[PDB]
Amino acid sequence: KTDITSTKNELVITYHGRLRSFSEEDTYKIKAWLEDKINSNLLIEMVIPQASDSLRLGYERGIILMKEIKKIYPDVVIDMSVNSAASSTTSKAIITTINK
Amino acid sequence: KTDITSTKNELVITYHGRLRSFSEEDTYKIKAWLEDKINSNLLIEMVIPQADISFSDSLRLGYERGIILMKEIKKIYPDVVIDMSVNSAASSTTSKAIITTI
Repeated sequence: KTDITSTKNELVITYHGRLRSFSEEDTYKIKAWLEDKINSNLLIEMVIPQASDSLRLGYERGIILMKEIKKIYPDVVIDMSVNSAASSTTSKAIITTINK
Repeated sequence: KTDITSTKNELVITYHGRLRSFSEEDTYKIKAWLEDKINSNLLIEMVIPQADISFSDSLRLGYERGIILMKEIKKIYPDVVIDMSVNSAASSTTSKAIITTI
């Protein structure tokens, strides 16, 4: 259900359902996207819908995602935020590269 | 040692330790800052420095502190609407809560 799509410099996770670990397929996608990213810092935006449960889910998904990225690049520089969207009804994570 | 500093426009809580809540005195400071805010919405940004190892714990601590802070604000100002945001950046040096109006 949760969907991962990416281009050269942007990876977008669109969450669906309950708090989940990443599937084996999602782990591969995130790993495949990071393979060429050794020299990139990462700007991560956790975006949740507008109105505590949703906020908590955004924190927990941010934790999972940090852990996932850190498995590949332990010394990765991350800046990560959590914010409500004006109106999306979607929870998502956007990763942008900043090349170093 | 949790510290509160403010101007008319902005109040910043700098947290010490792992305590989630405030002294009686810091509660009064917050209440005094809110007194001319009855005609305002509020924005809170929880700022969470990055722990090398135990970032899950630090991150959950900021979540919990924001629960308490919103609780304390609404004690004073029951109908206020709060926009909550979180930032955990590499450059973040202190655990703090920034409060602004609108």
